[PDB]
Amino acid sequence: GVNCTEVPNVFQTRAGCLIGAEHVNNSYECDIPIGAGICASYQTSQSIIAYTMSLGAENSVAYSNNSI
Amino acid sequence: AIPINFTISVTTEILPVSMTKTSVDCTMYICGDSTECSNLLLQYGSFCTQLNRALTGIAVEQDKNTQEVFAQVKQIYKTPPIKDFGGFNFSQILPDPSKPSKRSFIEDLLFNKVTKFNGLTVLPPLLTDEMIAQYTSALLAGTITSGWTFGAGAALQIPFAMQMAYRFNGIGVTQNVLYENQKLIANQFNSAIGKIQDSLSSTASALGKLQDVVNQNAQALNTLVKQLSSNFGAISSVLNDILARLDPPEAEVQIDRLITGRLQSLQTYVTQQLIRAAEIRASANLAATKMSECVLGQSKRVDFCGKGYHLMSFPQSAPHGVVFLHVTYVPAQEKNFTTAPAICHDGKAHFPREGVFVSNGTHWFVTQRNFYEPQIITTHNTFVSGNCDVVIGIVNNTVYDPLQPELDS
Amino acid sequence: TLVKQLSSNFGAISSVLNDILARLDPPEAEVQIDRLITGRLQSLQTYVTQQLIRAAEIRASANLAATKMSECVLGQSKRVDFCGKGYHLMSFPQSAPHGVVFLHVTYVPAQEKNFTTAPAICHDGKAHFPREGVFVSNGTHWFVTQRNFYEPQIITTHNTFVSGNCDVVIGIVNNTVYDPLQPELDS
Amino acid sequence: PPLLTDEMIAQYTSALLAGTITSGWTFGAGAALQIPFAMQMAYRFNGIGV
Amino acid sequence: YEPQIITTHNTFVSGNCDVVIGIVNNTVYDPLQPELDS
Ligand SMILES: *[C@@H]1O[C@H](CO)[C@@H](O[C@@H]2O[C@H](CO)[C@@H](O)[C@H](O)[C@H]2NC(C)=O)[C@H](O)[C@H]1NC(C)=O
Ligand SMILES: *[C@@H]1O[C@H](CO)[C@@H](O[C@@H]2O[C@H](CO)[C@@H](O)[C@H](O)[C@H]2NC(C)=O)[C@H](O)[C@H]1NC(C)=O
Ligand SMILES: *[C@@H]1O[C@H](CO)[C@@H](O[C@@H]2O[C@H](CO)[C@@H](O)[C@H](O)[C@H]2NC(C)=O)[C@H](O)[C@H]1NC(C)=O
Ligand SMILES: *[C@@H]1O[C@H](CO)[C@@H](O[C@@H]2O[C@H](CO)[C@@H](O)[C@H](O)[C@H]2NC(C)=O)[C@H](O)[C@H]1NC(C)=O
Ligand SMILES: *[C@@H]1O[C@H](CO)[C@@H](O[C@@H]2O[C@H](CO)[C@@H](O)[C@H](O)[C@H]2NC(C)=O)[C@H](O)[C@H]1NC(C)=O
Ligand SMILES: *[C@@H]1O[C@H](CO)[C@@H](O[C@@H]2O[C@H](CO)[C@@H](O)[C@H](O)[C@H]2NC(C)=O)[C@H](O)[C@H]1NC(C)=O
Ligand SMILES: *[C@@H]1O[C@H](CO)[C@@H](O[C@@H]2O[C@H](CO)[C@@H](O)[C@H](O)[C@H]2NC(C)=O)[C@H](O)[C@H]1NC(C)=O
Ligand SMILES: *[C@@H]1O[C@H](CO)[C@@H](O[C@@H]2O[C@H](CO)[C@@H](O)[C@H](O)[C@H]2NC(C)=O)[C@H](O)[C@H]1NC(C)=O
Ligand SMILES: *[C@@H]1O[C@H](CO)[C@@H](O[C@@H]2O[C@H](CO)[C@@H](O)[C@H](O)[C@H]2NC(C)=O)[C@H](O)[C@H]1NC(C)=O
Ligand SMILES: *[C@@H]1O[C@H](CO)[C@@H](O)[C@H](O)[C@H]1NC(C)=O
Ligand SMILES: *[C@@H]1O[C@H](CO)[C@@H](O)[C@H](O)[C@H]1NC(C)=O
Ligand SMILES: *[C@@H]1O[C@H](CO)[C@@H](O)[C@H](O)[C@H]1NC(C)=O
Ligand SMILES: *[C@@H]1O[C@H](CO)[C@@H](O)[C@H](O)[C@H]1NC(C)=O
Repeated sequence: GVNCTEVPNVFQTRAGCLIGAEHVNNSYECDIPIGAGICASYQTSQSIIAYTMSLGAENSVAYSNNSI
Repeated sequence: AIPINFTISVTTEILPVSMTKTSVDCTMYICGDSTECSNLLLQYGSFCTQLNRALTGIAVEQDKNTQEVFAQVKQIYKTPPIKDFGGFNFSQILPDPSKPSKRSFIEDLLFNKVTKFNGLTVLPPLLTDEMIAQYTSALLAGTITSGWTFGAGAALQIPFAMQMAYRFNGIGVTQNVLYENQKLIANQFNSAIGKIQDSLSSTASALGKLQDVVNQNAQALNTLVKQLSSNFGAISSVLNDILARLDPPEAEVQIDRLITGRLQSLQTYVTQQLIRAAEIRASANLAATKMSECVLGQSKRVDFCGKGYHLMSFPQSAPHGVVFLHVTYVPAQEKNFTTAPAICHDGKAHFPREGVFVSNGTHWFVTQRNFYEPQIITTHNTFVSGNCDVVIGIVNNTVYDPLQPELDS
Repeated sequence: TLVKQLSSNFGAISSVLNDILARLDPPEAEVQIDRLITGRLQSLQTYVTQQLIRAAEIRASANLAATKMSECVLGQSKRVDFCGKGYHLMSFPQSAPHGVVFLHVTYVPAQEKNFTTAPAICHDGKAHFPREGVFVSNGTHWFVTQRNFYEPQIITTHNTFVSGNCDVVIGIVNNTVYDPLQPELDS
Repeated sequence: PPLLTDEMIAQYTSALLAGTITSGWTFGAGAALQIPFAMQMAYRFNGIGV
Repeated sequence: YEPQIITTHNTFVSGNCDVVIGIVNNTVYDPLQPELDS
């Protein structure tokens, strides 16, 4: 939880600052473990994108006291 | 002996699942930016490289544990916003959005009950305890809405009352008993969950089992750090003074015993820290098994999953561990009866098919096993084989025929 | 790694014992070879201990494999999600170098069509319950079916039982129940 | 010296045996509910498909 | 081993005869019929 302004692109994590990834705003069932929720991948012009992980698809099931 | 009456009972259960992922480095612990020491160590064997190896191995092992135990789902189900679950009222264990993170009340209690210079860092876990809570909320909504069908695949909704009827049917208590006693069982469930609440909030620290992992690890780290203060036979403990006092050709000597002592301390530390995790992951595998067998289904294996006959289980998180709630069926008020193996009628014995033959003193009756529900003796629930002589011990009675009087119409 | 440790001095004069033999035979040979022996002895010991721990690991996995063999193979398990994923039908073993490879054959239902259910069907004041499986409706004709595969049948006394009142139970429906004995009694 | 004393362990094994002789499995879920042995063995046999 | 006669109280009815593999005839007994004497 320390500041990478002390280092001799740029991001910040609860584990440190990784230098190079374009930080994005969508979430994928993600490959590489970085830390505390941030996790990277090589995708698309193309580069490394480090981004918030997402635990999975959302399927809220319909429920009713007389269905089956 | 047979029971008249029964209680639903709710038990808590605790489990360690992982521990904080420390990582302590070679060159800093031993001597920390004293290139004289570094040049003295570089020609020792490849010890501390492979120490670092082992320790980072433990560290990745922890998140392997957490993902095996919690990611036993594949999606994110969430509960429908009309809480018409037929009397049963889980509102204490489902989430509440206006709690700051998506914890829940019992989760938040569990959280509020339980509480640098030397190259030794603490990595952060790879799942955020928020995400852990989101999994457990998914598991709750799953095993509640969809029945237990989602053990196999695509969840298949089914109303809760039907589901608990099926749960009963899986321990040999025919369906009706639930429907006839729904309100009572619901009130029992509710008061039990509330007792769990008020207990845990006013309990002793009886989450102690999670306490021990953390206390052990932290005291070991205290020993490792403190060890730096011992002279180990040299001129002085502080390496920045040994370097800055003696000449080099003299220095090598006094640094030698210091290096060997600190190395041996570091090796003892890592050797114990290996066994710590080598038993934690045994507990973690046990937790994974309990999660899947209990939550995503039902366990006919007596007393694997909280005692009494078993009905349902709900999971909850905890800091570096998991906490199950077990919902079981137990008989309380029993009563006397007198029985016999078989009923000789008209020169043929009869045996019952599911339940026992039971008397109140004058007549005889057939009942299911675990909850008294008397019935008459009919050809339907019994079956015959041979005379009534061989079967050792027997009592006479009359078997009524459900066909003759209707036939005699 | 163990073998590589023979190429290190551990703070002596060399990384071979023969050279120190050549150079200096009297006591200083002791005060040097001391270090070779100490270091090499550690290296051996610290190989043995972590080998011992790894052995513990493999024994744990071996005992899991034993239980899995003698539950999934020689029988049919009902521990859920033990032998695979989904309801369990069968398994076959195969043998890979230093390990075993299980093929689990499981049965999983995929297509899902929904209907409407009900706990019981009151009649003449008495309430029938199913013997197994739920009641179900395509809208008008209540059919009773096993919980795990849609094949409907006509509701009958022979696949139900009785509880002679329909008021304490919550959420009943009404419908005629068929009776096979009456038409065969019409003769 | 060990905490439980082998005489005490003998008492537990005697008890845990008397229970299973007299009341079947039931005393693992609650209070013992008596059945006569022969009938209990018959119900075990029913439990394994015979 | 415990032979019994084949009746309605130990067999159920599913569908047609000509789709299952290796079926056989034999006479199912219907113990209602002997009592169906009236
Ligand atoms: C389910 O149980 C909860 C547990 O408290 C009940 O919550 C109360 O709801 C009333 C609303 O009538 C509030 O005024 C109270 O503050 C709530 N808490 C308590 C301790 O009373 C809830 O009513 C129950 N039923 C439902 C449908 O949620
Ligand atoms: C079976 O047990 C339950 C609880 O264990 C009993 O429920 C309560 O019984 C008392 C005793 O008369 C009543 O005053 C309460 O009103 C009951 N609870 C509720 C929610 O109604 C139940 O009465 C017992 N029944 C028998 C036949 O023993
Ligand atoms: C035991 O069960 C029998 C069966 O119900 C009870 O006998 C009933 O007694 C009442 C009057 O006491 C009669 O009106 C009923 O017709 C009887 N039933 C039958 C089927 O004949 C009996 O009361 C119960 N208790 C005892 C101590 O025998
Ligand atoms: C249990 O044992 C008793 C023995 O007292 C049996 O009582 C029967 O009647 C008298 C008892 O004074 C004896 O002479 C009989 O030989 C006993 N019969 C048998 C078969 O033992 C009682 O019947 C026994 N219980 C059962 C179910 O057989
Ligand atoms: C099964 O579930 C689906 C999902 O809720 C229901 O689908 C809708 O039902 C309404 C009412 O008939 C239709 O008007 C919609 O067109 C359906 N949606 C789709 C996407 O087809 C369906 O009704 C449920 N089954 C029953 C019998 O109600
Ligand atoms: C199952 O849930 C539905 C959803 O509301 C309940 O529907 C109501 O049922 C009552 C009586 O059957 C009607 O008077 C209401 O008009 C229904 N609601 C609406 C919005 O039309 C239904 O009652 C629930 N089942 C049971 C057994 O209570
Ligand atoms: C289901 O069918 C039965 C068969 O006629 C009927 O039951 C009536 O239910 C009402 C509801 O209170 C009673 O007032 C009547 O006395 C019952 N019998 C008759 C002959 O009407 C009714 O058509 C249906 N019941 C319900 C609850 O829908
Ligand atoms: C069971 O196996 C036997 C052995 O192969 C089968 O016997 C053959 O049956 C066909 C019927 O189409 C005949 O044409 C052959 O001549 C039979 N074999 C011999 C050697 O005679 C038998 O068919 C199998 N069971 C069933 C139901 O087909
Ligand atoms: C089982 O019995 C049926 C009827 O009893 C047999 O059906 C025969 O089918 C043939 C067609 O090849 C007809 O010519 C006959 O008239 C039918 N009846 C009889 C009594 O033969 C059927 O063949 C029998 N199955 C076997 C394997 O023998
Ligand atoms: C370090 O980072 C935190 C989080 O962004 C920030 O609040 C703090 O001001 C930073 N410190 C410095 C010295 O910039
Ligand atoms: C961050 O999210 C916002 C949401 O509107 C989006 O517009 C923006 O492009 C995202 N940032 C990047 C770098 O994509
Ligand atoms: C039981 O009933 C049969 C039927 O007639 C009778 O012969 C026999 O004596 C009865 N048993 C006793 C002990 O009376
Ligand atoms: C329900 O199924 C029966 C088949 O037995 C059919 O004849 C009837 O039309 C069906 N009803 C609806 C509403 O689909």
